[PDB]
Amino acid sequence: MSQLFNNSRSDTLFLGGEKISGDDIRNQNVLATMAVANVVKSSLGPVGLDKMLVDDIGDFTVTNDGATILSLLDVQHPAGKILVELAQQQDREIGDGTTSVVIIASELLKRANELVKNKIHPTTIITGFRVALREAIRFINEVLSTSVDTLGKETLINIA
Amino acid sequence: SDREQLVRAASTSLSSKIVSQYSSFLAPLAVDSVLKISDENSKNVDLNDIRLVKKVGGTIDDTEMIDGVVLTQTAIKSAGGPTRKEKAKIGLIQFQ
Amino acid sequence: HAASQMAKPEDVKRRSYRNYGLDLIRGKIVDEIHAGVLEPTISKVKSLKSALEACVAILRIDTMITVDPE
Amino acid sequence: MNFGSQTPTIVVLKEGTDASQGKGQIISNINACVAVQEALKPTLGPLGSD
Amino acid sequence: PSNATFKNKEKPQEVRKANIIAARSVADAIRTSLGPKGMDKMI
Ligand SMILES: Nc1ncnc2c1ncn2[C@@H]1O[C@H](COP(=O)(O)OP(=O)(O)O)[C@@H](O)[C@H]1O
Ligand SMILES: [Mg+2]
Ligand SMILES: [Mg+2]
Repeated sequence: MSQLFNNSRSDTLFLGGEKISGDDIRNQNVLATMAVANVVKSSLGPVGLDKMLVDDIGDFTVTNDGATILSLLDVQHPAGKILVELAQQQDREIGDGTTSVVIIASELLKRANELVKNKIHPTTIITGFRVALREAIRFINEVLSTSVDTLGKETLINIA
Repeated sequence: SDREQLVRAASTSLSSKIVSQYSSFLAPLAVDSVLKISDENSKNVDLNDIRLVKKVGGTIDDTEMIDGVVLTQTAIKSAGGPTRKEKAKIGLIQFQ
Repeated sequence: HAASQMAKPEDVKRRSYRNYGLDLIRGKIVDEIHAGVLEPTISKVKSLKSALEACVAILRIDTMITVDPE
Repeated sequence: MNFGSQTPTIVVLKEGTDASQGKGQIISNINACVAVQEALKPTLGPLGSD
Repeated sequence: PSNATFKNKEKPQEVRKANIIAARSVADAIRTSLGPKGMDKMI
């Protein structure tokens, strides 16, 4: 979505790459998130379908997991590396929901960027998510269900 | 030795950055970790006596206080050695 | 789901709704208990927290600075 | 029977003709209009910029 | 008046102006990182 690249500035001289500010950064960060979120969006659920990635030596890898497909996608952008390492943190800890946690984070950065354009501060936005998540975990405790009156290993079978 | 002004004074600096919603129990953690451990009165108060262990994985809420020292290193386990030992005396081997 | 949350505590049928939802094979609303769709509670716990910290890390960024390699 | 060693396949469209299927192009077209929209966003109003 | 000291040098005040603008350029880069409403900077 970003066009017309930022001009090289003579008043601010920093060694290396040029500095860029404003709303273009959060637009570029969300645009970098959609580059990886659209990849994993199709391979979600039973009806979801996956893709192939070649290793430039004839070999390839048909991958369903979010941690594996992002591990081979070496993201040069800094914001994408956070989600790449998150899936490597997700699959090692729990081993489930690797595709959903990236999809949840992508949708959050979408609407969070829309809220910043609506002129509320990110600190109030982060406070809104934390108080909401604290009530969400409290609601997850309410909707629990203890396994009872089940014949044999049926609860372990159907959950697998 | 006042847990009222020292705790809320530390939360003012934590609020100007990340990690501030969980500062309600990290603010008093900072108070006791310096006044009651490093030095009590003046002139000497050191930060090298504080240790922070970096680790990937987990959540922000998992950070908690440990009453004793923690070792960043891990066991060899190569040989089949113990990895826990209740009521064990720790000896520092400074040779090979 | 809304018709279930709003409901009286004393309403069996409505409460049950709180329990079911989307089906991807047949394309209709059926019970998850009879269908067998189930997950652990630990899978959702600490998943939104990781997504929350992932959102916080990028959302708080204002400017981007890049240093070229030597 | 054949005229030569091999016979490379024909591309249906002309070489260099860009084409794409699916919902990606219409999102790119909408994002292209939003990119032009952002230039005129702060201009609107009696307190806008040239 | 005509007897005033011209001082022969305008290069020093020009170099000081170039340093102040260069110092204010990076100072204005991190102005929005102050307070609870500050923003992070990933480098
Ligand atoms: N048979 C099924 N019926 C309904 N929903 C399902 C079924 N199988 C999987 N799902 C849903 O698909 C989502 C993702 O599942 P899966 O792809 O196995 O995990 P991951 O997101 O880690 O790849 C889950 O949140 C789950 O609710
Ligand atoms: Mg799965
Ligand atoms: Mg401070």
